[PDB]
Parts: sequence; C-alpha cells; structure tokens
Amino acid sequence: MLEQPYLDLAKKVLDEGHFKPDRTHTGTYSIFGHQMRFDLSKGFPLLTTKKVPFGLIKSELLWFLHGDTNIRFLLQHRNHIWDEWAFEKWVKSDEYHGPDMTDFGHRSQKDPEFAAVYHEEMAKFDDRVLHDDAFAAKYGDLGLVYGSQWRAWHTSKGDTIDQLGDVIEQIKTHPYSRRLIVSAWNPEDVPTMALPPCHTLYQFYVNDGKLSLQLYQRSADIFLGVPFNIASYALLTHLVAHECGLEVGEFIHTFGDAHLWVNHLDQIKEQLSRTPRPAPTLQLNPDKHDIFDFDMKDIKLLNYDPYPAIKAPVAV
Amino acid sequence: MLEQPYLDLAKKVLDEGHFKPDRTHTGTYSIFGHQMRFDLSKGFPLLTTKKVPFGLIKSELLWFLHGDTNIRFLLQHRNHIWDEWAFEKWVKSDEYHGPDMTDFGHRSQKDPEFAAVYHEEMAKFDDRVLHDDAFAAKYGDLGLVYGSQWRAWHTSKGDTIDQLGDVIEQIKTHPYSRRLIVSAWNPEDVPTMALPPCHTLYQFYVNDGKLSLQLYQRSADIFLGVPFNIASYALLTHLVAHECGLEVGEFIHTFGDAHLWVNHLDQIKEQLSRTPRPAPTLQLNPDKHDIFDFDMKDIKLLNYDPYPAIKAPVAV
Ligand SMILES: O=c1ccn([C@H]2C[C@H](O)[C@@H](COP(=O)(O)O)O2)c(=O)[nH]1
Ligand SMILES: O=c1ccn([C@H]2C[C@H](O)[C@@H](COP(=O)(O)O)O2)c(=O)[nH]1
Repeated sequence: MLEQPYLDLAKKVLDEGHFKPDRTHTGTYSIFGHQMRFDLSKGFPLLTTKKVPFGLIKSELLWFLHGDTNIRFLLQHRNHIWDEWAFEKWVKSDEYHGPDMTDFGHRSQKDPEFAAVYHEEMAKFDDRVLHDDAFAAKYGDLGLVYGSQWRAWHTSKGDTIDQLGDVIEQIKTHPYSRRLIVSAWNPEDVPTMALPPCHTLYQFYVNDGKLSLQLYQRSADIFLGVPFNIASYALLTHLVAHECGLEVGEFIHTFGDAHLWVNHLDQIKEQLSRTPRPAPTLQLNPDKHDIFDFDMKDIKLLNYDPYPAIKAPVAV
Repeated sequence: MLEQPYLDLAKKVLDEGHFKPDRTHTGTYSIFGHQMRFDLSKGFPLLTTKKVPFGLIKSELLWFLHGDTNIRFLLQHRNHIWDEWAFEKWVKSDEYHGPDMTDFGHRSQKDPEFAAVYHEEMAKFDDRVLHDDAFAAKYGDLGLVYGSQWRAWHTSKGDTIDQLGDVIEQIKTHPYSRRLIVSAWNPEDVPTMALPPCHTLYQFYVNDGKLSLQLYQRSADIFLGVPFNIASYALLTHLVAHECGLEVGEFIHTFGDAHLWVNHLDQIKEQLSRTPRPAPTLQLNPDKHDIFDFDMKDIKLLNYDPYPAIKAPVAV
C-alpha cells in the first residue's frame, strides 16, 4: 500500500538502529542513509494508519510558498507549528517583563505549574502578533526560514534571489535539466541558527511528461516529524506539477540521520499493528494556475479516513 | 562482492532507464533517485572489473583538500582532468592569438586535423601554466571549484569560511551531531557557472566509533564518471576518519539523475560479463595525522588487480 515504506522505515529502525544519545538526555535509535519512493499517481501519501492534520501542513507550505517569514500568517490559520522559535526571541529581549521562562522547553513539561504561566505568556504573545503590527514586525518575523531561503536567498552583492520561481521557469523552458535544485542550506548562516534547516535541498526531474522530486532530509524524527514531511513535499510536487502543466511522478525521500526518540517506542509499535487503508486523493483548483497565489480553498483532500490520532509526548 | 552495487546500478539503468535526450544530440538512459552503500571495512571500492587510475583520483582529492583552485598543482602530477575548463578561458581572451578553437568539444572529435592543432594549443597552454607564474595566476585558476567551496566559501560580509575544517573540528568535539554537512552548492554562483557542481553536498555521521559519509550527487555518468566518484569520496571518508582518530564505516552514494550515454552501451555490457575480484586495501601513513598536509606518498593502494581498462569515446 502507498504508505508501506513509512512502516518499513519504522520497523527497520526498530530492529536495526543503534542507541545514540544525541542533542539530549533522552536517547534515540538511529540509522544513517535511507531512501523511499511514493508513486504519486497511486494516491496522496497522508498516513492512514494515524490521523495527521492536513490543514496544518498546507497552511505551512503556502506560507513557505509566499516567501513569508512572519508567524502572523500562521496564527491566522490556527497554525502554531512555529510559535516556539518566535516567542523564544521575545523572551530574551529587553522589552520582556515577565516570569523568566528560562528553558521552558523542558521546564514546561516537568513543572505543571510553570507549564500554565507558559500558555499564559504564549497566548498573550500570539495575540499581540495578531493585533500589533509593529510587534509582529519585530518579533513575529523569523528571518532565516524556508520561505526566505526558497524565495529570497541573500546574495553577497546584496541582492536577493528567488531560487524556487527561477527553477520553476527552468522547468518550463528546460525540463530535461539536471540542474533543478533548491537548497535551504547557507553555510554563512548555518552556524548561528537555532535550527539549521532539516530539509536541506531538493531536486526536480522530468521525464515522459511527469514530474518527480527528491528530498534530502538531514535529520528526521520518524514518529512525529516524518509523517508531516512526507505530505509537505508530495504537496509541493503536486503544486509545481500543476503550475508547469505536467503530470505527477514520484516523491523520493532520502535521509541522512533518521531517528526514533526512545519515548516513542510504544506509540510506534501500536501503529505498526494497524492495517493501512486505501490512500486519499488530492484535488487542485483547476482554474487557478499561479501557485504562488494559491489559497487554502484551492487545495482539497478527498477520502481520507484514518485511524485515530496517537498522542505522544514531544522530544525533551 | 564490494563493487556489486555498481554493477547493479548499471544493469538497473540498462533495463529500466528511459531514453532522455538531454544537454546534447546524443541521448541517455536515465533513472532518478538511487542509493547504494559500501562497507569500507570490507576493502576499498576501486572497481576491479575495469582499470581505474588511482593516481588521478588521489592527486585531485589532495588538490581539493589544500583548498587549491589552480590547475598548475594538477599538471605537476600529470593530472589533466581539469585542463578543459581552464583552457577554455584562455581561448576567449584578448591575449589569445591562434586558431579560433570554437566548440573544440565536438570539433576535436570529428575533424581529425583540428584535433591535432588542439593538442597543439593545449600542450602549449599547459606548459605556460607550469612555467609562467603570472599566466598561471591569470588562467590557471578556476575560481569556483570544490577546493574553494569546501575551504573558502565566500561570505556576503566579505569573509571566507572553511566549511570542511570547521566540520572536522565538530566531529572531534561533537561526533553525535546531525549537522555535519559540507555543501558545494551556492545559489548566487550557480547560474553563471560552466559546471554547477555534480557533487552537491555530503554528510558525515558517527556511531560506535565509526565514521560514515553520505554523498548527494545530482547528476552522474554511470560509465565514465561514477567509477571515479566512488573512490574519491570513499578516500575522503578514510582521510577524515584517520584525522579524527575514528574507525571507518560506510560510504553511501545517493543519486539524483544517474545516466548512461548511449555511446557506452557496448562498453558497459562487456564489463558486466566480468567477475569482480577481491577488493584492494587502503593504507595511510600512520605517523602523519594532519590530513590537509598530506602528500601522494602518504596514501597507498594495496592488491589492486583489475581487469584491463576499457577505452570508450567521451560524451559529445
Ligand atoms: O519537519 C521536521 C522538523 C524537524 N525534525 C527533527 C528531527 C530532529 O529531532 C530535529 C533536529 O535536531 P538537529 O537534527 O538539528 O540536531 O528536527 C523532523 O523530523 N522533521
Ligand atoms: O565526477 C563527475 C563529474 C561529472 N559527471 C557528469 C554527469 C553529466 O554527464 C555531467 C553534468 O552535466 P549537467 O549534469 O550539469 O547537465 O557531469 C559525473 O558523472 N561525474
């Protein structure tokens, strides 16, 4: 079934990864170097063996696609994926007068008091970003994130390059190009980033009037992260195909470090005992073609009928 | 046997690639997205089913490793891999007074007269680079090539970053890093390069005191190119391991477009009828550890006993 390579990656890490106690005090199982395809003509790979929220994934890809780096657009779709990194900024600023919120990463997952003055300051933070333009401009804006990496990569000559729109125009004029590459990885920023990008670069390819894409993902959370990563790039592959008048081919997912936090063993095992369902179907608005000016309503999921969601603690 | 994944890639493209008539008037068979490992503890992957010149490959990696971008170092080891791109520069300059040498790519492979005034100007060109310092500085120097990408990546703030030496020091201090990445791909240069790099980026990983490396190669000549590419990165993986006091793990080779020019079908088939031999062994100078100051004599191949070389026309 469409999603099986996903369940094969999980199983593979379960009985072959090594214990590697990295970035934290937790531990992981880990493999290095893996690859899996999905034939996108067979259906859209949104995992049916567990409920994944499509709205979150599409509202974030559009954000990237408009080249936007400000959280406000996300909060306006009840998308909180990125609040942490913005709010963190806030928290170490001079204009900040409140509970010291040092290491709320862990601290809001132990202390259950703390973790309530935490959705305190956040709800308060998010709200100001929604309403106060200058605050939004000051702390709502991440700076180095996919949207500006893809569409506004800073040159040294001090201009700004739109890799993604240049590449798309290359696909129309020279589809047989072996050079259709978008990279999110700038070595002059990379050492001072709180998150050097996980999705490092991708490559398009066309043959027989079909578009494929291959993603090199440097580091991957098999349980929480990869389910999302997959639908995100398979969606991009549909948008680009749609804009270039092309058919859709495969999405190829290549990994460097792929891991499973040990706090997730039970949850992944439960999942591995479910039987995939037939995959959902994507539907794009046939009248609109300029994919940079796409809206939520222009992208539809059909026949998604997952098993229930699986709550699981996030990585500390 | 060690080299089999190489023969499996060939076979795979032979009976599954599609005809794609790209960059030229020739044609190729093509697949997109492939991956293969080599367990470097089982021996060094220099193809035994055909004679590959190790001297060429090591003298070029050292060049990259010293961060050098001038051909002269290569010519001093009878390494001509890169003459073309240098000489091309020469040929369109004002100081050039000679036969017009337009499109000597093809032109020296049809005309057999031309192709003799061609090793004329070249032998003449190479010689001046060897002897005339200022000429060497003017036309011997490529500019954007792996050596300066790896070790002298230009910032916009106008400095110069040594990604490779920074990463190596990260491996010593933080081997469990999921961030050990060197990229050769600058989007502000990429559109004005005669050859946007084929070897796009690589990633190191350590576990159980073993070093692995994974290479994302965007575009690959299965017959002429890939045999070299493989020994080049498996060598890098040994050098770095040796410098960091580590054991050697696997070399993982990931491809985007992997192709076979149609002019190579017979030659690859002949090769596929030979039976691999036991692989050779690498030997590094145990006393010297600073790998940036390695010399030819510090790296030895043992027990390489290939089948004969296979002449084949280059791609036009
Ligand atoms: O979309 C995403 C974003 C992040 N990660 C995770 C995996 C790692 O736990 C973390 C990166 O930590 P470092 O890899 O940068 O050390 O990001 C994913 O799997 N998918
Ligand atoms: O070490 C190398 C260098 C080059 N190539 C080839 C494959 C392609 O024929 C060519 C690149 O042409 P474009 O891919 O840039 O279009 O480089 C290799 O396979 N290995």
